[PDB]
Amino acid sequence: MNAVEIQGVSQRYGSMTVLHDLNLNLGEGEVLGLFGHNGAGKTTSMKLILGLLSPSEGQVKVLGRAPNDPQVRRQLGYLPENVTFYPQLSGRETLRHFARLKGAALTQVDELLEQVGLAHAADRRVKTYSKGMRQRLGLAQALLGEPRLLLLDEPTVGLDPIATQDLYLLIDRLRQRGTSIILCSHVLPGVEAHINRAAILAKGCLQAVGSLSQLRAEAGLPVRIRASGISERDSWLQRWTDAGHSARGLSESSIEVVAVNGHKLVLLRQLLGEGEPEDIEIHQPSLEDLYRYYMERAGDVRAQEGRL
Amino acid sequence: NAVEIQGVSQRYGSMTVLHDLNLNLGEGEVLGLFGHNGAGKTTSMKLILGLLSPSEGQVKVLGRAPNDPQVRRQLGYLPENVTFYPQLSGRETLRHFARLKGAALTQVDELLEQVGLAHAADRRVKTYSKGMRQRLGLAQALLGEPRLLLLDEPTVGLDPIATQDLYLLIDRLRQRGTSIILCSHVLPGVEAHINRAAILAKGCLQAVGSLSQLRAEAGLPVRIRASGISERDSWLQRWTDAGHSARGLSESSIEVVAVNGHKLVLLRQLLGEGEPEDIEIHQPSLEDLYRYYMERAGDVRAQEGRL
Amino acid sequence: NQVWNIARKELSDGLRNRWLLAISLLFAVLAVGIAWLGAAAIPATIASLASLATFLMPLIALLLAYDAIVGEDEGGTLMLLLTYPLGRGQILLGKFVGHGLILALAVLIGFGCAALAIALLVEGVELGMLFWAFGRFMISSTLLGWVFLAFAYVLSGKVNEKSSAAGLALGVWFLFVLVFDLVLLALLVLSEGKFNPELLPWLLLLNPTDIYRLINLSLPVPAAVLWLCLLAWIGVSLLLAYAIFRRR
Amino acid sequence: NQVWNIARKELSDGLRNRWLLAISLLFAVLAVGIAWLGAAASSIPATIASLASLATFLMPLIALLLAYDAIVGEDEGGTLMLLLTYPLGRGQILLGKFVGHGLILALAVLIGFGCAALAIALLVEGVELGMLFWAFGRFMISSTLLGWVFLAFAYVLSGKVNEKSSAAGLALGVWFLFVLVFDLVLLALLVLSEGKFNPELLPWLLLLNPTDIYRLINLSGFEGSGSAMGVLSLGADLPVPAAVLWLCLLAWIGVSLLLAYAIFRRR
Amino acid sequence: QSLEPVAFHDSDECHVCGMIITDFPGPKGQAVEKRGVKKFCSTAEMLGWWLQPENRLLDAKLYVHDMGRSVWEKPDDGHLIDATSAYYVVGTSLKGAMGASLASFAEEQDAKALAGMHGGRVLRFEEIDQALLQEAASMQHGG
Amino acid sequence: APQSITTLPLQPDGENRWRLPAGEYQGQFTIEQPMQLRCEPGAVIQSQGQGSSLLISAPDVLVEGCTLYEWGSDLTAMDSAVFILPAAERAQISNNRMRGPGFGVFVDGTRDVQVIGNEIDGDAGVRSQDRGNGIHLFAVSGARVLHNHVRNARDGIYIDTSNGNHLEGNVIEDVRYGVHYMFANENSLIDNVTRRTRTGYALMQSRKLTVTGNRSEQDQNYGILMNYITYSTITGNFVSDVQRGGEGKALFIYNSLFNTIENNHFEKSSLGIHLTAGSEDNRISGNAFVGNQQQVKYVASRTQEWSVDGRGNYWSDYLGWDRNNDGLGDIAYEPNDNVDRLLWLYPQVRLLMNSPSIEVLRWVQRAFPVIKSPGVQDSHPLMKLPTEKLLT
Ligand SMILES: [Cu+2]
Ligand SMILES: [Mg+2]
Ligand SMILES: [Zn+2]
Repeated sequence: MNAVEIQGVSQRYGSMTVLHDLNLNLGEGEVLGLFGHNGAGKTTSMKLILGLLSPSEGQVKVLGRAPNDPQVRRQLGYLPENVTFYPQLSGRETLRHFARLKGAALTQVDELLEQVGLAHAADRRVKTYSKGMRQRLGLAQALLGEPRLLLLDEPTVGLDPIATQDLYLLIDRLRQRGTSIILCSHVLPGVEAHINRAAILAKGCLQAVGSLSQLRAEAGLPVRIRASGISERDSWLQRWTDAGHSARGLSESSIEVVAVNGHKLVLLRQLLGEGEPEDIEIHQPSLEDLYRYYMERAGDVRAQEGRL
Repeated sequence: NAVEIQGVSQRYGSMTVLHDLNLNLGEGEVLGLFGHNGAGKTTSMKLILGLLSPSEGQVKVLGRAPNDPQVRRQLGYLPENVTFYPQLSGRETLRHFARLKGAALTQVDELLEQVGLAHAADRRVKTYSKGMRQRLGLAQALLGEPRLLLLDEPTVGLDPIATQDLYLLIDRLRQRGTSIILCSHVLPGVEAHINRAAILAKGCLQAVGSLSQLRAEAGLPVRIRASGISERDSWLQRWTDAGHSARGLSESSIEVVAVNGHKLVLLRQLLGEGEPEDIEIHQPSLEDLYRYYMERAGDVRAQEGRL
Repeated sequence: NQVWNIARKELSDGLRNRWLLAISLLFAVLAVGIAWLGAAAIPATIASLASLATFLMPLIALLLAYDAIVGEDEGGTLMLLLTYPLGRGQILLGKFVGHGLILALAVLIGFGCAALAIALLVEGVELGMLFWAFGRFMISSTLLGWVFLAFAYVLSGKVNEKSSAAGLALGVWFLFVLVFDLVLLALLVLSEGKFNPELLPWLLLLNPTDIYRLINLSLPVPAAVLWLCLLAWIGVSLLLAYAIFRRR
Repeated sequence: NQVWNIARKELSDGLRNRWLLAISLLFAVLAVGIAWLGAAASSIPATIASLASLATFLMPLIALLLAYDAIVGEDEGGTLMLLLTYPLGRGQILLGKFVGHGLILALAVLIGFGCAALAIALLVEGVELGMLFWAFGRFMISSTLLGWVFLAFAYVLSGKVNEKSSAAGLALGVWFLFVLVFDLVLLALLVLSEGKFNPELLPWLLLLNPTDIYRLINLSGFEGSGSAMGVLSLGADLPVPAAVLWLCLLAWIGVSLLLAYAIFRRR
Repeated sequence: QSLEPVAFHDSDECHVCGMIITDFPGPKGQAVEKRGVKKFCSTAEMLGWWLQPENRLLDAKLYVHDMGRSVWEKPDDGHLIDATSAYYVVGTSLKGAMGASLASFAEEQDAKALAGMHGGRVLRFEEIDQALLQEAASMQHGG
Repeated sequence: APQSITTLPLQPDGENRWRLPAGEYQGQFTIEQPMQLRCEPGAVIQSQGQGSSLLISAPDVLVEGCTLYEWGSDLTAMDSAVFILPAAERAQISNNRMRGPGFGVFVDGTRDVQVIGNEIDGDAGVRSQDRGNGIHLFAVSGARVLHNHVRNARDGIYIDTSNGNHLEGNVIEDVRYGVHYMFANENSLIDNVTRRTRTGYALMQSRKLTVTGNRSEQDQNYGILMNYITYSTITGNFVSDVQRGGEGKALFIYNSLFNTIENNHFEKSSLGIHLTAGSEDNRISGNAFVGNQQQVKYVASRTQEWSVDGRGNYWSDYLGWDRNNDGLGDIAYEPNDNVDRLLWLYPQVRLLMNSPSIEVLRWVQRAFPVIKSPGVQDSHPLMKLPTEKLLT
């Protein structure tokens, strides 16, 4: 069972094709992250999964149906970016307005205002809300009813650093129930800990898709294997050169080995089976470093030392 | 010494919204100010800029007074969100800020090529995105060779290639000798670039130092995340009975928290028994450190899904 | 029905609009101050009340609904609302019901306090004619307001920014209240045989402010066509607003 | 100087306002249209009291359209808090906006009354060019001063509010009160009392309205008919000379600018 | 329908003075408007009505009597010429109904006949103005 | 046609003075000798319905107290009730009751005739085109018609070319015209009362005459109609509530060049005063234009000052003040706008008359006086009622 089955779509406006041969398959409990920089492929694929647009050269199958059926949208939350609600209305009255449209019960309103932490700011106007306070309200309408698919377009802008960790903690409680969601951020560290598979895409096409273990293995990107607690410091330090690495032989009881990540990390037992590792530390390449590679994989030449 | 906040206890309305912080900032370091409930993220930001009067204590920016015009030509402030002047163009908005800060007019055409805005220059600011106004808001901050940057969330609404290039530009300005304050809220992501964090909460400045000093002053375990294991529930029934909190994330992918003395003997279990395809070992990050120091002072942990 | 669930929002949001409640108070004060100086100093005062409600009931309708579609697009909730189980017709028709009952209440506080100043300051007004001449007045003032409500949905769906919506809603208010009749007057003064005298009553049917006064002055046309021509101004312009809203 | 460097912005920001250029061309095509009707009827004291009535409706309107969002339009736009971290004071970012918006009103009425004089010297043959230059020289250096009053009024209602949508409500309230409500409350005070409320206090109430001091300056030499003044006809009962009427127009600037600075100093 | 001069009845009041038209001698003007015909007790009262600014723009045909083919005490309805192309004589001693006596003619020599027979001057329709009607009536019914 | 000597008059005094006893009579009668005949109250001299009932041909006749009934109706042969020949100079017709379908008192060519105190009920069924005149006067010099009561005649007191005569205190009810004037140079009429009449006062082509103190109660469509009157004097007239049946004009000035119109009272009509374009530059000062729905109708662009010697008229809708405590107002009063004369010049503007643009155009004239056409204004209008005695 798959929530979203984007099956060979090609979305165009006029003679230009703004989204070319997209082919996705979101699972039943996975957290997918669409990331887009230059083209509107991130933005248009948001509108394709919702009923906002129509596939010009393909089809999408949200929950096994058409994307615009009323049985689909009653079990689909969506939080758009920079939404500013009705400022003369109230916080509780906005959810009570939104619960009537999605057909949810009104007993879920007093829970979800408490569930996002808006109980102290309920029964006040939306114009006297902060930026992060409106994001708590915008998340709370996405959780109305029993949603099966969430589309969080930049969910944690302007939030508290505690509250953004609890928001993803609410997410990881949701996908254990079986609600596969879709994240769309522009801050890439921070969402790499809770994403299940990335969907980094260029201007038109989809560049790469898969989990973070698959993207670091496919895209050859440097890893940093720094390590303390050294056994004997000489023969173990020199033997990385003929293996095919350039290991920086630090003197102060630490060994830096750079690699190519085909000889992956610890490979089988070899980095650890000598008997005395003594508190190694791993600094793997982030989601952000993979994202700059796939921008270089299709056009988009690197800037200078400090430009942008 | 670039920024010397000493003994400041800012009160207004006899409320004492800031209380007894001593935040000395070096001449090449990059500080990070993070505040959650208390207004010390906002008030102490204003005290450095000189637009607030420090009650009961002194602020010495650049060795001089914080409201002197000779030091305001050596500051740069990127505010929170600035839709500047929607009828002016790109060049004429930055030339306007060039005349006010006393910078030369040779800088304004070479900053709009430095920041990626020359293709969108000589175009009206109402046709700018939020990413382009952040690009323009940076361009007035680097205007006239500032000795102290002061950024208020410079990466909001900004695409990730230009996000990385901003910190690469910050890392050029650190080597040139300009101290930078990165006041932000997107803490996973800024910790790879700051030099010293400054977590302040409920007015009182809780902890200040580098990340290695923050992990030293707080006994926190290392997180070991391993993907590609044989079965999910074959390992999760073992670390929980070993006293380590371990959840699942995918079909075959788990994370494990250590106690830093049981990291290695549990790492013996990974390689020689049921070999996976990947292992990640994480230090306690800035996100984990922020929730420790906040819970340590006044704040209480919420429930499992209550925020 | 979700045409009513989105109508309850626009009642609660429109009645807390501080800009509307200032004008609806000023409409009720000036309806008393005309009725005070029309009694102490009933068809003679219902014509001056018709000129008053031709000023302000287009102004009340355009103050409510100039930011109905484009004000929700700028707020970002319009893209959110289309992902709900809701057609584009039910958003527009539900806003028309919600904004419609606001100025259907603004004439009940407007003329409800004006007819109180007539029934208590004439002493011999023959009130059997009052409850039929004001019943025809309150109904025809809502239908005038519902035209400019439907005019406001046309200009909201066309523009892309909230600042240029008020620049067109002011332009619609200038054109349909006091520019269309000044260019009727202008043709007569410049020349007499250029324009037919008989033709001019028919040309009042191209202006809902002019059809509003003709059903408060009771003429080559009958009365019943003017009621069916004022309702035709609602039904074409709402259908025009629905055709614009389906092309965003 | 910093006051001129921030005036060069507002001189280049008000001239790109399309709502200004509509209602400043409307001031030019009406001041020609009034002066053309004053040329076809000849007369002379009616086209002076009507041109001064035209700048009563429009020069407060162009001034309040400019500067209602001068302070609070920068505060919610974020660019005011940035500007105080520049080498400036609060007195330079207010007087600079007054100089910058003041030269627009000095140019919006030099276009208006400039082309109105050219629709008289080229239209009515044999007009006195000494009397034309003196009357329209008095119109130019007094409609700026009426404009600079309502410019300084708009800085008061920009510093007081904290939302730009509420500043436009107050600017519409100031434009309605001083232009066509104070002329009607004073009329209704004279009608309902039949001129027997106070026979000596009531001419001094014209000085509490800068649009009426503006009309009293330009209607000094050309009284002419009596019915055209209306509520202005109490100006013969004011014992002050013409030079004090200039000084009461300048005092409406200086008190309502020092109030505009004292409000902005505790913003 | 403005082309038809309607006939006079005995119960026909003037438009201005309102009294009975056919109780008087002299020519009797009338004005067909094509929306409703209004009649006049004398031709000088019609020309006093015509020179008002409400009726300068009014598209209406003016019809007076032909006194060159009629007896002056009882003019027949009959031949009723257009009043713009007539030849009014003025200043005669004849006693009209309301204004000065303006005998209307169509042939200009019979207008010159009555001018020399009473001491008057022929004048056209466009030469008639309100400075002349008040001057001629003061010389007739004055002194 | 018998004579008055063919009756049985009992002489009270032997100076040709007779007294007719009570009892009815029959046929027409003729006075040929100067007989000062009086009558008992039962002297119903009822003719049969033909001929002039009481023809008078002798001078110095004191007809008193008779009661005439049902004379003829041939107005061409002048079937009157009291026919008075030109040779019957200085006749007095005192305190008589008349009921018949022709002329009540027809005089012609007479001098110093006195028609005093009579009650002349004209008709009920004739269409007010053949009822005959109430008191017809045809070129009389010296007449004195005083305090009569004419009801339901045709055109009331008709006067044709009669030079010097007074009309004092007579009540005229339910007629077509109240008082008709034709070429009556140097006339006078004081304190007359006209009720429910299709024109209260016809002033046609009569110069140099005095119209003073007259009252017009609820007349139809024309209060006082003046055609071609010069050097007249209209002082103290009370014209009230001229309803339609014209739209109702309390005073209609048509081609009247010079006359002083002072101290009048035009009350509750549709039009207070209609001033035509030909009638200009006459002294109109001191009147009271109260309660009229539209005060002045003046379709022109020529200015017309309505205040001689600095004193103007009282206007009910004058929204002005008076600071220096004199009787005069301080601001001038224009009774007409420019859009108030577009309605008269073009009747199709009546459809647009309730529009806000018309209400805008009324305000644009008060703000921009260049578009004000020169109208019918009066500098220094009155603040209080000058006709404080005329409301009684
Ligand atoms: Cu007559
Ligand atoms: Mg006075
Ligand atoms: Zn006539």
